Amino acid sequence: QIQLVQSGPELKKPGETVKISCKASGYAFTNYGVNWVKEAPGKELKWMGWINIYTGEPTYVDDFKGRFAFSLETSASTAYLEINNLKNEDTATYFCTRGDYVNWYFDVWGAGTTVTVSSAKTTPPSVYPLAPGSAAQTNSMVTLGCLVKGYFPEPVTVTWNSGSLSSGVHTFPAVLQSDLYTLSSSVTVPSSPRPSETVTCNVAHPASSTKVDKKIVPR
Amino acid sequence: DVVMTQIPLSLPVNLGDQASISCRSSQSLIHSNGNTYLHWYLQKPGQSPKLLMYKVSNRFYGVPDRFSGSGSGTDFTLKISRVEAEDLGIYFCSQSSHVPPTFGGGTKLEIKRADAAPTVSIFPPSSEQLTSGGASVVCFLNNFYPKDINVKWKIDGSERQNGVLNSWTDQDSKDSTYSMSSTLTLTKDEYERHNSYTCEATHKTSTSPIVKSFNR
Ligand SMILES: CC(=O)[C@H]1CC[C@H]2[C@@H]3CC[C@H]4C[C@@H](OC(=O)CCC(=O)O)CC[C@]4(C)[C@H]3CC[C@]12C
Repeated sequence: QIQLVQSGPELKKPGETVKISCKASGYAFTNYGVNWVKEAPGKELKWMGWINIYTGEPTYVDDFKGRFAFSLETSASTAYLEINNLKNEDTATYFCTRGDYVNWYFDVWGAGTTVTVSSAKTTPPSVYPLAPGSAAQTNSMVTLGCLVKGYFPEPVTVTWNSGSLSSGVHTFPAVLQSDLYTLSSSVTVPSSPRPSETVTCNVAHPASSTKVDKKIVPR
Repeated sequence: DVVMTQIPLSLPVNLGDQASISCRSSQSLIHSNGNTYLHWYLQKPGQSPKLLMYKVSNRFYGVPDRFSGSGSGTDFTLKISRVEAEDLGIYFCSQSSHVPPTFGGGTKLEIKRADAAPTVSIFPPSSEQLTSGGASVVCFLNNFYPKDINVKWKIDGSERQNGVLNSWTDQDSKDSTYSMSSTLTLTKDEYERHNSYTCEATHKTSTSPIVKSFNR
């Protein structure tokens, strides 16, 4: 197949440096530019600059002047983007694309490489249970939920009853509080199951090799 | 920078229909060379963008003739004849005529369903957290459509704006609805200063608010 193959996900503190690898194969490397694209949370897809295989030299869009450096090692077909002195604002996913000299489009995109910048150290989460505080059948249904709070880095995996409960499960996306992650999940079951029968959430944080099981006990 | 502004942000297409995305430029995309370089990408969930069509109206290799393009000078319009599940995801129009190629907007194709109101649940701080001095109140606004919902946290009646944290789930694969949690976290002392904590959900589908409370 013909593609640009990029490096793996980086986790860096501030003031570090990252060198993303964009290795081309299958196509004639010299006759296409390699373009770079920054994707930031919520922010737009922002064209960062370009690299000319022909002549070597590289063109930077103002925003990415100087700290971002476009390298290249042609024999080896790899292209490079390096960020030095990572500010916390560089957390994004970087794409390298094959730029075409005639129709000026970007047709072969790389899989992307995510830089996550943070001064947080690995931390286990705190799995709190959240049982009703006594509400009634809305219409014969109950909803419990766990609150996985305070972790780093992402991700955390949450299962109810070890995979048995899929439907009604709504694991909400991790959000941030002072460098650390806080995330929640909710499961909804018929009034008959709880408390006749046990519901539990299994919270695993591979980053710190911790699995926690908090059994939702009534209130 | 030619700023592309396209809307709507979310297009609740009804699978099978013709859908139209439109996009507009803050400049003419007409080059000295006498051509327009407006291109169209499609990015399916958690993935790389794909070239869909180039120079306003040319289908890139692969794009079935269900996709059609159009426009000139400054307004453009990508059009899908009869939508198909395979082609849902966000859509981006980038132009490569001026420097720089700006990407703007982002129109996501989502599914359309009967309006749903939210199964709003509310939960008080579990012993465990109180014992560590934290206090997290959790309101689960569940299983509803349309996607927008306005949440209010009244603590003793007086609204709170800070200490909040919302998180949504994009359209549920098998029931076309959305869900969101609102997590008002405050210190235990701020907490036991008062009784009464209530969640407020003002949504399309309802006459008056949806309120939920527990009295500490
Ligand atoms: C091979 C490759 O990488 C391709 C992919 C996208 C292409 C670039 C896209 C933007 C246009 C802008 C053009 O406009 C102008 O004539 C200048 C005036 C203006 O911008 O309005 C001049 C060349 C460039 C910069 C292109 C050069 C080659 C590129 C980089």
